[PDB]
Amino acid sequence: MDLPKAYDPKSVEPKWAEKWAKNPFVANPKSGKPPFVIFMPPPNVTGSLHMGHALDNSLQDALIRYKRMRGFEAVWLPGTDHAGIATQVVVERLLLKEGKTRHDLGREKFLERVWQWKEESGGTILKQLKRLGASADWSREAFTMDEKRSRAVRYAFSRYYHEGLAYRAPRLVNWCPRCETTLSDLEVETEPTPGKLYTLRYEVEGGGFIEIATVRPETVFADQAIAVHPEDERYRHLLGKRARIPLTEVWIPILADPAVEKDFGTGALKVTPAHDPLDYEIGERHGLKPVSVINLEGRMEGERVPEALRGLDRFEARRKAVELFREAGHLVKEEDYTIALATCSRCGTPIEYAIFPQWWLRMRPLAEEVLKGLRRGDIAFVPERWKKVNMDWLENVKDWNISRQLWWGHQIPAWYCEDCQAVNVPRPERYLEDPTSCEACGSPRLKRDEDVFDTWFSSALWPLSTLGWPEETEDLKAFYPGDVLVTGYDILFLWVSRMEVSGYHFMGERPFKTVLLHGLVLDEKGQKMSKSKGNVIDPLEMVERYGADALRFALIYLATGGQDIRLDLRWLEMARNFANKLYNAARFVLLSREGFQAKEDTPTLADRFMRSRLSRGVEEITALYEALDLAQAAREVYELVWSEFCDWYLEAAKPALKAGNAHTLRTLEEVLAVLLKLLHPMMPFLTSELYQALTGKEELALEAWPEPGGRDEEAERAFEALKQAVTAVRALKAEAGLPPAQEVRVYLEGETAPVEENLEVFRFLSRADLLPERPAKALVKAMPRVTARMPLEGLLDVEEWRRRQEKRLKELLALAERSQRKLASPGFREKAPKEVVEAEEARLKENLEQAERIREALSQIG
RNA sequence: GGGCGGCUAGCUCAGCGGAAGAGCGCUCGCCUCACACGCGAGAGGUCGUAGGUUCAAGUCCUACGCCGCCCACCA
Ligand SMILES: CC(C)[C@H](N)C(=O)NS(=O)(=O)NC[C@H]1O[C@@H](n2cnc3c(N)ncnc32)[C@H](O)[C@@H]1O
Repeated sequence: MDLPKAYDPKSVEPKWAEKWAKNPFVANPKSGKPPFVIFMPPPNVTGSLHMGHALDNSLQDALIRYKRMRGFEAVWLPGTDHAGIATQVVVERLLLKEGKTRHDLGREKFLERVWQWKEESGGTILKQLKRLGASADWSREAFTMDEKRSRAVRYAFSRYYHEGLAYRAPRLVNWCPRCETTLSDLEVETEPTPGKLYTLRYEVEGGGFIEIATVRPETVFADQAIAVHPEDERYRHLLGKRARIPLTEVWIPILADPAVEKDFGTGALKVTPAHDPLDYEIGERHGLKPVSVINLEGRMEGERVPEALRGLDRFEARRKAVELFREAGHLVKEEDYTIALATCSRCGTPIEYAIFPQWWLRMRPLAEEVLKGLRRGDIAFVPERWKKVNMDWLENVKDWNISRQLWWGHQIPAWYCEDCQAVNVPRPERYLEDPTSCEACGSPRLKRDEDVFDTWFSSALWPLSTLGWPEETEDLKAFYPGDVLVTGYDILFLWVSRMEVSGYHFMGERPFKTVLLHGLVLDEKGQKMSKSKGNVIDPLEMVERYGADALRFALIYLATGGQDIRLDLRWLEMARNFANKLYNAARFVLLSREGFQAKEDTPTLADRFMRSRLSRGVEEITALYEALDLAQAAREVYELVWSEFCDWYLEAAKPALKAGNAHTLRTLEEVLAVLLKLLHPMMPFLTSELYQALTGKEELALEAWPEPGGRDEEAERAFEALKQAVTAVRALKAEAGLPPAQEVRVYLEGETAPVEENLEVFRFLSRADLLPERPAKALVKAMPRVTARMPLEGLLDVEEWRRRQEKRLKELLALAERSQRKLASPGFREKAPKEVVEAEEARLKENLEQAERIREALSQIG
């Protein structure tokens, strides 16, 4: 230890960070010690980490460390996620911001550049976590696209397919013509945008009219019906007729359908299954054959599409499309409108739609496999309000498109016969085998799906792929049901649920026993922190400015009840300042036991007090950790250390130390140990440095959690008496306008036994000598247990003392009033505890007694 | 259209059935021999509104008001 005046994290953290980095806390399946498991949610290989991740891992670490030194086999599986779609976009940008882009350089040369990036980003992420003191079993670091994990998916898919659950068809898919790939619902964002709602109208067979309101005019040529609510009899004479479509000679039918909202536009809508999910739905509800007018490049093409209108852009197609309507006479009324325009969550461009042969996953069945558990009580949720939010999600699931036309992810394991057009999917038993002949036509010619999987598809395979489940390892046997899943609600759907499936379906058991959902950190502005918003702060920018133990402490302190966390640097100071206080407290004890000269070993009230107040602390804090309420523990230990140890105990001990008392110097050292223990999970660095200098131990992390010792009833009540006498006096001086160090005489009445037995402490703390005889005239301070009288010697600020006391009375009678009203209240007398009632009575007893002392003094004073 | 979270001291946030709290800021004193990233003494809240339950309500029930999320096929 190098005990300077102020604590410099930079002289401590880095050396320990490295010591822990180079020598991980490796897990042992045969440790024959109760395990505790946590799967770290793998950070996306896109850039660095931000304060969010920090909150996330900081919480995890604190649990790992606690559990570890609590007696378990702390297993925290680290790892990074390839991000798929994400990383893709990221590397593309780096490229273009150079000159060339994706297509510009093959599917190889590019797939290369992405890995180089996977290294930078994946590497940086690891440092960051190491520097934040992550005691993660880096021996088992995993990576979504490493051999051991790529096997987890490939097998997972195989079992799915050959099980039926994973199929291939042409359901409708949300497609982004930017990235050229299908997305999933959860992957697209519908952000309200100003547009135009056009009402077109056209010829009915025999009769003459039908009117429709569509945001996209171009999608008319691909119509297959006009839908009208079932009960909207305003169309009763149009129901079942026809409709030449504008510019066409195509005659669409007029059908009913519950999905038509009569009150929107005209009571009827156009139906275009090949270009929209609502129409596709209604479409395939009256069996309407799909038909497209625009291709994946987002351009015009099709049978219906009219000459000269086929070709150019999807939008530059509706402009000229409208003019050909009104000027042709079918465009009735156009008008502004705020449309719920769907865009690609990761590139912005508005998604299109298309029927494509893709890989889907019968979610309906799986989802229930999970609900079975939740329903039973298998999984626990911390905020707990998320149980429902989860279940209700699974309640209404929709077959998930697993395919992706991206160049990143896992090349799916499916082979297509260039002859009988059949799919060849390796079986479980030989999942690793690449078919060489079609099991349909027996042909040798085969072609493998060039698609890729959804990053979210592999990620749902984590509580398994980190334990080598592609196979059947010992890790997976020793610790599969994870103990607590830490993550922020932002991915409770695309991860937590997805994983609950893999777990209940591939293992028939909860992937984890408790799901811990913490809020999200967000810029001061109140909005979420994320690479996308461009509102991110590197955790290392903060660590270098306040220190890792600080950053860790802020973040935990603030993570209360799964609530979000608004960025407020003030909280980072809060933390730093506290580290420093903890530090100083330690410096004092270290510098104290310096050249100490033992001269007695006498138990001191102050000692017996802090020991007791400590058990109280250990008990409380443990239970808090036991309830996964770290944020609370954080402020409960702040309390202990600062307000009970530094503010009162250390001070109360200085005289005894000058007096060369060993029992005290001892107690200080012992109490400081336990405290360093308690604080460790949150502030690991400083807490270790200190503990080593204090006891020689080089790995506090491995020490055992403290157990509450005794608890001294009287002692605690005795020392409170003291605290009061001391504060009374220093409150008097304050009011009198007397300087702090000013020598002073005082007289005490009441529970004074404590002050008498521990004179020197009283003196040292109040800076006052005790008067044997009560002074006639004097300034008075009335405290609950004790009362203080200060002689009128010197120049005192009576106006102040007056005001202050004229104000305590204004309050003591007020308190007496409330109590009276209670005690004499209907029902309160007996309908309340035989305790809260007799005590609320002992409040009245003394609120008066004090009000009296003050009243008398207050008036007595000339 | 549904759900949810928030609304407590100037600011940022805890508390969530029995006498209103923290950090910072502010006022007054202090370089008191661990700490000025500090010490001591104070000021500052009818706990978003309207009801209701209960001996007892920021703390529970009920509508509502704003701020923000998530989910949904109003073309
Ligand atoms: C499979 C998933 C783990 C995926 N690779 C992924 O979620 N990758 S990530 O970079 O977004 N990291 C997400 C994890 O970090 C948390 N997180 C991300 N942003 C924040 C934030 N602003 N506040 C609090 N927590 C946040 C998520 O809870 C998740 O654990």
